[PDB]
Amino acid sequence: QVLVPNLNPTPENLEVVGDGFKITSSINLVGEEEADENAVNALREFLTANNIEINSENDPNSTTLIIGEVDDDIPELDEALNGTTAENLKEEGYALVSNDGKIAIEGKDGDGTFYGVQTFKQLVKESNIPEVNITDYPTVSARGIVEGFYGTPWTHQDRLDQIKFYGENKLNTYIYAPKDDPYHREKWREPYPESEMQRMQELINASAENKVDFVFGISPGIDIRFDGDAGEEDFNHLITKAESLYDMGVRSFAIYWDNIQDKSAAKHAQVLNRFNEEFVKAKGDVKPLITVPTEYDTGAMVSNGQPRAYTRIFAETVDPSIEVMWTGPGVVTNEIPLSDAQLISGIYDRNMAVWWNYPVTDYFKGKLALGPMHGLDKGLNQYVDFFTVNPMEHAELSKISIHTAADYSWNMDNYDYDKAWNRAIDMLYGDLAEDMKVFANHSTRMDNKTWAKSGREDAPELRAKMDELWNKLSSKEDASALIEELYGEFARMEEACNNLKANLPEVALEECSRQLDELITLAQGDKASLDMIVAQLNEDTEAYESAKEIAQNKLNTALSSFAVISEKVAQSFIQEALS
Amino acid sequence: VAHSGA
Ligand SMILES: *[C@@H]1O[C@H](CO)[C@@H](O)[C@H](O)[C@H]1NC(C)=O
Repeated sequence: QVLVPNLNPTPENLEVVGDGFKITSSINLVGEEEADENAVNALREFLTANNIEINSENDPNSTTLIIGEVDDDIPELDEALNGTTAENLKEEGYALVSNDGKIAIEGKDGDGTFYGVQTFKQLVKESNIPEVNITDYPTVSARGIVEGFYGTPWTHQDRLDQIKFYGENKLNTYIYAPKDDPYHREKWREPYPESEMQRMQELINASAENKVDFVFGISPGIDIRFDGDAGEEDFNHLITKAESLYDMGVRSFAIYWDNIQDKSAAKHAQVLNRFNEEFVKAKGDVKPLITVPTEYDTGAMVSNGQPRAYTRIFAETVDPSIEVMWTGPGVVTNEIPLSDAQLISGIYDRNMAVWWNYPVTDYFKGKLALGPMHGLDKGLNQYVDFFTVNPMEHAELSKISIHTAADYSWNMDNYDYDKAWNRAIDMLYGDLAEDMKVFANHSTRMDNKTWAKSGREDAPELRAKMDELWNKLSSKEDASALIEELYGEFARMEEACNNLKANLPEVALEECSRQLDELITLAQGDKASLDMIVAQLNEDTEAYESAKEIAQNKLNTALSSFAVISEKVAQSFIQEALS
Repeated sequence: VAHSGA
């Protein structure tokens, strides 16, 4: 009897209909001449990797896999689905059935067939597969990542790895817009050199391979001219640039106005509409144009319930078919409650797109953002149909947060941030998952102390125990059971971090090594802090002064190190104990 | 230059 393994995203409808079976060492593959070319390739790679040959001639003693779209006429597929259908599902949806030695995948479309294979890939462990009936489809139609942060852009290998990762987690969107790419912004008029164009072609190809919509962004708002011959020429620079990417296979475009001095709302929107008509519509196979206005968070967009000048004019002018993005109530913010999306969706008379600034850390680079999607309302799909996160300049560790973004945007109403966070680490880290949880748990909250605040609080259960300890002490209750419990946690933090330093692969380790060192330091300082509490209780001056110096030494190291972690928990505990 | 906002 075989269990349903960790899946991501959570499929909408899944039932276990049997004990499971082992897939034979050779399979009958059926329907692959007509089935989506990218789905079949994904399936082929997986089979090759897990040592499963494909039969050349049908063999009834071996597992049979049937794959295809609704719109392929393949009856042997409908037979194996057994009354289950993908016909009535939304675009990108699929049906999957494994029972009695047969696996059937039917996509609503090709995107759907590819995603069906991704779920198949997740269900198989050591050749064993549960027997299940699945119908599955996304809540949000556009799901993915906007590479739009400041600082060192992702590398070519970073992006290729990310794209394979998106496909595997059913994220279908990747927006290329790095602030510090000179040709994206600072020098938006200039053509990419030939070798950079070759790297582009590679990313486009890989995107198509993984069903990801590569969105080419451009940010001309610094110095674009709007009127007369200059406006013509500048407009034609957008066309030329977008054309050269179209000609390599790009079918999505974004034009961004964020973080600029010029606030000509009407002219911004006019550029959009013109590009929408002379480019997006003319081409006819190009997806809806994406944008961000110069006012892009509720605070900057709205004043006493009514839109500000720029926003009101921009909403009035911008074409209805154009996707408009906003960051929520602030630039980096705790929540997007339903009522915020309702307000903004109302001003724009449309479904909105989110540019969610988590896990991005360009505003506070000492900390890793390693928590789940948090504070985003689970009914958000009522006003939002396009969801993307802005990641860190650290591609590898961004995967933890993105994993949870895949789940939240695919199956929104079922989303449980703690379960999704745990699953992300479990799926990504393997043997090291438990220890990574211990570390990452202290690194989920982003707070620059002023305008930027978001994410699940740092290790809340520990903070609760710490708070509880100060209560037991100031009301002189017997604290000794909690003190042993707490020595264990501090020991554990140190044990786990030492294990990660020793065993994490380079690709993860070179992103978090300074923060590991930081949490070990703080754990050691928490330990001395308890020694301080215990020695004060035991009226032992020798032990108290010795522990105190050690506690201050650890805090001094953390205060002056670039790495920042557990500010309000592991760090604060030491500060609290020195009073 | 290095990040958004203030
Ligand atoms: C402003 O905020 C984030 C965080 O600094 C930054 O990465 C991004 O490029 C800016 N734009 C938007 C639309 O949030």
